[PDB]
Amino acid sequence: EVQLVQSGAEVKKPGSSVRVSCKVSGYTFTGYYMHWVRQAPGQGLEWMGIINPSGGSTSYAQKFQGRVTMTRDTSTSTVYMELSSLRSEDTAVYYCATVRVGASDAFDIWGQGTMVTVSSASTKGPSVFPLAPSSKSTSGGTAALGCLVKDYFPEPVTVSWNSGALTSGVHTFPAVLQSSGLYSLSSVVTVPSSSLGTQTYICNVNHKPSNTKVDKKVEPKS
Amino acid sequence: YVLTQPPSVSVAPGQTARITCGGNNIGSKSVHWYQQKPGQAPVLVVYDDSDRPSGIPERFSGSNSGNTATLIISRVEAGDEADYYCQVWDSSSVHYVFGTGTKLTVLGQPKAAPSVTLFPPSSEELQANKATLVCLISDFYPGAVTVAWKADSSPVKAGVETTTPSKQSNNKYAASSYLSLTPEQWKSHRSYSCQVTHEGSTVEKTVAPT
Repeated sequence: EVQLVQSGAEVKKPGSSVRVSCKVSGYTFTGYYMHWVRQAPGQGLEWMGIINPSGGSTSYAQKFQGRVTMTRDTSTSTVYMELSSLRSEDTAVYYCATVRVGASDAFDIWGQGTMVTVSSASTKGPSVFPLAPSSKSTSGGTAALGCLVKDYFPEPVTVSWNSGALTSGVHTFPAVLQSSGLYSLSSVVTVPSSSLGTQTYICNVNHKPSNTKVDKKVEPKS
Repeated sequence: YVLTQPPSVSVAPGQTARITCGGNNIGSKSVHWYQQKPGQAPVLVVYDDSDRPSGIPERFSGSNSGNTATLIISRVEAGDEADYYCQVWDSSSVHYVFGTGTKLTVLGQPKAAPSVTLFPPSSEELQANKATLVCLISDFYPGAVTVAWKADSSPVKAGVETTTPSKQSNNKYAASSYLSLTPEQWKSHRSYSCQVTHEGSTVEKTVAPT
């Protein structure tokens, strides 16, 4: 098997540059040339350009013409991809893909992709506000409680209930991206309301890039 | 140049899905098809009009007629749900044009109704001089839902943000909707409610301050 492994996700701010590597494994790298592909969120594939591992000449698309730099390193069997004058509309997953001289014309092997979030917001930790369940619910049935993870701009925030002991009823929803370039999500557990004061519900909102470790309890409404 | 596909296609298992891809005269051009399941990378499925790569199921077959080229996935299976893109090599601009993409939806799951829990702003969120409403939708199928908010019972269009649906641990979808407010509007209006329409079916939840 001939694999294409790409660099991990990068977080840039508008007006910068970003380099994305895409390593080929195994054979004499300069055998069959490979290309690059952008894919903005939800939207479709977009071709960006070509580089020939051997004859290092490049050939780009017109949209990214002049603002994209493609290089290759014969020693370590890789190709590189540089966007110049980074703009907010360039937030996408950037794939690489090889076409083999002969069979045929399509990209048989693809890379894993590299998410490149591009926004002006700064690395911030989120504020947590407890969300109380149904006020009455004394003789009701089942209710929902949760934690609000508001305002942060790196999107790996991890929420877990009571050090992981709580599992049944948990549904941590995908984060929203508010218009200010900042994130917010919610995590909610569904439990029988007969236990609205005899077991403890505490969520641990961890945010690693700011190392903000904040606990926040959710007691019944008062 | 400008390869054109229909956005959506629905086919129940056993049938054959024929995803079409139309460019101006694809007269035996180098047609190539790619499957792109959610979260992962495109994988080549059909190349050179009709040929396959090794390890790709025999079911997949391509056909490139005169002005429209199509992908024939005979005996559709549930594991074939993905986006499918077509692509040729345009010599006019020496570019590589991709299609618009086609979300193929294998059926085989009855229509499901959302569960649209609501959360008021926190007593501690108001202490932080803010107030954000929470709308959480889960356990619903046809991956398409329309959201509209109502303060009291008067229409609203301000401060609402809503994410796109997502598959769960179940194979039913899920999405979230938020609403940032001002605290004086929160206790002036008597109640806030979530109005969520799915396939033409609306479910609501209501709450009053404290």
